[PDB]
This record gives sequence, structure tokens and C-alpha cells, in this order.
Amino acid sequence: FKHVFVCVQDRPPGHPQGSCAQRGSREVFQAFMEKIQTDPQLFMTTVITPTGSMNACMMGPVVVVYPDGVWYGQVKPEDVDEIVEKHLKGGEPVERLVISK
Amino acid sequence: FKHVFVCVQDRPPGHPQGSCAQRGSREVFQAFMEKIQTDPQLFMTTVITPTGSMNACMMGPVVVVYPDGVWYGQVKPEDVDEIVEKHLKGGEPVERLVISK
Ligand code: FES
Ligand code: FES
Repeated sequence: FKHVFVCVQDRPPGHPQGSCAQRGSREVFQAFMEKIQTDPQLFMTTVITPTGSMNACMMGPVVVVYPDGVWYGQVKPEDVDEIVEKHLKGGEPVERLVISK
Repeated sequence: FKHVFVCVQDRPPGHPQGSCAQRGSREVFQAFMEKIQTDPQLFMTTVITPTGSMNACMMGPVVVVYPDGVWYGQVKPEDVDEIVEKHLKGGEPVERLVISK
């Protein structure tokens, strides 16, 4: 079982740190949601949850995988397949995107 | 380190499962936020994140603590102090409210 949290926080334009939504995270969330179901094996063992800010805004879009405790930053919609294949199914975090373990 | 996820999803009245917000969960979230920000030993080791639905809606308010993987249901604002003291500090989940580990 893995639980994926995607920050979908939006903020007004003046917020100095911006927001994950401004950096494309709603499309990241959408991508995870489309994979996890179009994909039987993901669907049965993975939950994808949208969140408010997880306070790492300038490194966004922020995606956290539990119980592993892997924090990703700068995630693009195009990166979701790699995260799904390598990490969620293959158990290997995508090192290039990790900001914290 | 503990990461507490509080569902704050709201739903229109017709939705059959209701929602955590309609069951009081915004007050649960606010209570966790006030506690962690005024407790010098939690403020540096705990994150409180508001979420959309985590698909356990009839058991709301739903609160999930990672990396432990403890799922709470039916959490009242008045229960937040017990979770903070016994679990977030003490390391013992509040058995009475657990719906999954
Ligand atoms: S806005 Fe996404 S981590 Fe703050
Ligand atoms: S509305 Fe909170 S778990 Fe679904």
C-alpha cells in the first residue's frame, strides 16, 4: 500500500512563494489519477490524495509518498509515469526528483 | 517526525456519504494547527496538512498519521489533545478512534 499526496494549493498572484497549482500541480494530480485507474495493479494498492500546501512551495510541485516518506519536488505531469513505474510499482524512488527522505 | 493529514473536504448536501467538513473536520484541522504551533516540542517535528477526501467518508472526520499509517475516524475537535499527547508525543495511537493501521 502506498499513499501519494499531491499539493494542489493555489494562491493569489502576489504570494511570494507562488503555489504548486501555479507550477502545474493540478495536471500532476490529474495524471496520477488517470494512471492509478487505467492501471489495475496501481488501483488496488495506491491512494492519491490532493492537499493544501505542505510548506515546500518554492520546490513545487510537491508530491509525498507514504509510508516511505519520500518527498518529490519540481514534479511535471510528464514525470508521473516514471514515479508510477519505478517507485509505486518497482519500489525505487526517482532520485532526480527527490527533495527529502 | 510525524505528518498528520486531516480531511477538510466539503460536499453538497445531496452527496450520500456526506463529508468530513460537514462532520466538523475543519475545526479538527484548526485544533491541530493551534496545538502544533504553540507546543515547542511539536513545532519542529510535526506537519499538519489539510486534504481532500481520503475515501473513508462515512467514518469522518478522518485523520491519518504518517509514517505510522494510523487512520482515525470520528475525530472530534475535543479529541485532538488526546491524539497529540498520547500519539504524536507519546507514540501510542488512541485506540478508541483508530479505524486502521
Ligand atoms: S503550495 Fe504546494 S507545498 Fe506549498
Ligand atoms: S470526505 Fe473526508 S475521507 Fe471523504
